[PDB]
Amino acid sequence: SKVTTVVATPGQGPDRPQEVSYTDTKVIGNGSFGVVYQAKLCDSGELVAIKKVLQDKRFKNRELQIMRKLDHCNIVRLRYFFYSSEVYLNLVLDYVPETVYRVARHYSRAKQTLPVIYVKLYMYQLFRSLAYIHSFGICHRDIKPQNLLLDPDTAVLKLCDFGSAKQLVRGEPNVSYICSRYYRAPELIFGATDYTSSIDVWSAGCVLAELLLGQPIFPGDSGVDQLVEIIKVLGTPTREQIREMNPNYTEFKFPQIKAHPWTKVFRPRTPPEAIALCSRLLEYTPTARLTPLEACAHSFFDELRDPNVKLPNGRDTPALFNFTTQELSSNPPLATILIPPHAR
Amino acid sequence: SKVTTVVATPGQGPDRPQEVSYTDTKVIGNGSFGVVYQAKLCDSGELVAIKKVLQDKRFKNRELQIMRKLDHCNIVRLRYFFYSSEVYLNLVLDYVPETVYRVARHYSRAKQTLPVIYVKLYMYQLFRSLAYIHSFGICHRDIKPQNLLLDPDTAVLKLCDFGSAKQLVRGEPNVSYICSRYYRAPELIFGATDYTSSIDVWSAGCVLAELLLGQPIFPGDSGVDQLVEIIKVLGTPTREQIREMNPNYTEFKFPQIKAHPWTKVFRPRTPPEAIALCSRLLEYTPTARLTPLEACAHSFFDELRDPNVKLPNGRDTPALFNFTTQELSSNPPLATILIPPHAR
Ligand SMILES: Cn1cc(C2=C(c3cccc(NC[C@H](O)CO)c3)C(=O)NC2=O)c2cc(F)ccc21
Ligand SMILES: Cn1cc(C2=C(c3cccc(NC[C@H](O)CO)c3)C(=O)NC2=O)c2cc(F)ccc21
Repeated sequence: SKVTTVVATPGQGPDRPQEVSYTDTKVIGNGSFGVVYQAKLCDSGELVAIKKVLQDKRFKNRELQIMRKLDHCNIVRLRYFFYSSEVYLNLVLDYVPETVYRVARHYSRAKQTLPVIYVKLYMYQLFRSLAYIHSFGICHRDIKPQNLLLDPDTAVLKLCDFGSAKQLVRGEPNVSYICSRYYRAPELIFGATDYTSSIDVWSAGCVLAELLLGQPIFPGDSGVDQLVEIIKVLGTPTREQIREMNPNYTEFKFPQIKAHPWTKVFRPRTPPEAIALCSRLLEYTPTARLTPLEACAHSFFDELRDPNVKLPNGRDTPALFNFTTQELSSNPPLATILIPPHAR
Repeated sequence: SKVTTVVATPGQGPDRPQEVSYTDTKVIGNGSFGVVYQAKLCDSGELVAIKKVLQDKRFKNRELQIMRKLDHCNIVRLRYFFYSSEVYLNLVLDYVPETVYRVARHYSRAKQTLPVIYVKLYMYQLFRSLAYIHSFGICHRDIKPQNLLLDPDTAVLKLCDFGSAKQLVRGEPNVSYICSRYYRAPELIFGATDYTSSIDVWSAGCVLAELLLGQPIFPGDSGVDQLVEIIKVLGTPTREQIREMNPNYTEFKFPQIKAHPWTKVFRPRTPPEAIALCSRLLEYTPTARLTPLEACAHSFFDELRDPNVKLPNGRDTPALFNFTTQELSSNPPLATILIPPHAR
């Protein structure tokens, strides 16, 4: 096995490069996110992911700029970055072996559903990572099961792939063509260019619904099919809601469809608190969607705040309450529900 | 087995309903297109598809309206329609057992590529179906391998699913959110609302490319990823090309990427005329795209006009030259290439 040694800049510290040696280098992925390698750090034995992309001549790397800012337990951390041979930017990242996508698929093909305790744990930790990035005004713009990494032993979840992520500035236009099939907020389907970070929340509501249902709640390979499914559940959007999504669309015909009672969407066993949470995430009107911090404080996650909760393997839960002031900034009073007595 | 008798209106003739008896009714599909049944006509023994959808109170059914107009050998024909019980519209359709989607998939996972004779036959016949519908000004808006039905013995291809099809009128706005992942013209990805029938042609170019490559040419679950793949091949769009796709998008950053020579996109054995055809289908500028009729007259399909061509199973080719005046209207002089000497 090759040992590769690079001079690399720590992700968030002061700009002081270090000689970093790594080995066991194999490709684990190859997509629009570029080539991703897994490797092992010679010093610590810790496994890392290395994401390598070609670095444009003219611009700054947006993903790097965003990742240098972030340090949170539910987001894959940028450990180091370095340049290599045309120039390549390499990001040395936390390695997390599983994904919500693969796990939901194991359960689905075994004709079982993910135990609700995992739904609570994973979704809670997704919402934390969202409260955190949204507090910088960063929108991920591609929340989907594949971007939710999991450790099966600790039940830690980390959000990954910040290749779409962008600081959203009010009044500054954003491309509508972000977000992946199944997970796109209706305003994106309509072509909104003035959407907010609440698209990440819609996407998370779709993930939650998917974990509860055992399949995507709004399937469709085209926006038209996706909208049909959304309307089957939410009912037809009002004139107001449509104009908000896209002002140029008020003229189009829209079948008058009645709302499907949210309880009937899901299986009979489904906790009513899970259903209530979905309904407050999957709202046509962006401002009517819960914030990630309010999602965390939702009663669906009450069980996680019980001092006696344990993982199915017997272990303690992962870190759920180490909220910072930055994390809490959107609504500091929520810290009362959020940080329970035993964790203070 | 149930024998069901309905009073149904013939698809395109005079409005004179007939008693139609069918049997062997089974569900073959269920999606946004509705429930689709296969069944057998008691009189003739012919297998049919029956597409059943809920009919809105307020409007006419647009699909019905379009299907009643069409009669073409490469389009699934509306034989009859009837109402049943709220009220359900039932379309009685040609039944065709296979799809380009399923066939490309058999070859793909056997690590073989579809023989080029089939690529010619299928693509030619797709383009005929498009020349035909476009001559009514009808745009299908969801050309994808799944909507290309095939008879494996006769190598006849029929376009199906007119659920998103629409007569496109200049100056009248159209929803952008049609077309399926992999097959969307960049103008749709950009949210164009003033696109033309030429999106169907982009989509067909993606199908051709897919059949030659063994996999989609522009994969991606988000428009972002799709555009990355499109740009990797076509080079970055010029300012003018962008402005045409969406006027509001001119200010956005766009990495300068060189065009990848079209010859290097495909495997080495790939016929040069197939590549030439692709590059004329997959153009940023909509009016730069070949018309379906011009696509049919392309040299890639020269082999189909050879008096000696046969199907691999020994049979004659299916009907390829019975062009009508309606079909030829976009460009009547093309009939000189299109209808070869032996076929006149
Ligand atoms: C399991 N796994 C973790 C990956 C990790 C990423 C990573 C980096 C960039 C993109 C993606 N995308 C999601 C990936 O495809 C998993 O579904 C993941 C990271 O930052 N840390 C990891 O452990 C990863 C990447 C892949 F390309 C393929 C599988 C991966
Ligand atoms: C093989 N096949 C032909 C189908 C036929 C359709 C039909 C009608 C409506 C939608 C679609 N969609 C494509 C289908 O899903 C096959 O990929 C196909 C038609 O008009 N004639 C047919 O023989 C069909 C429908 C299904 F739902 C599933 C499989 C089908």
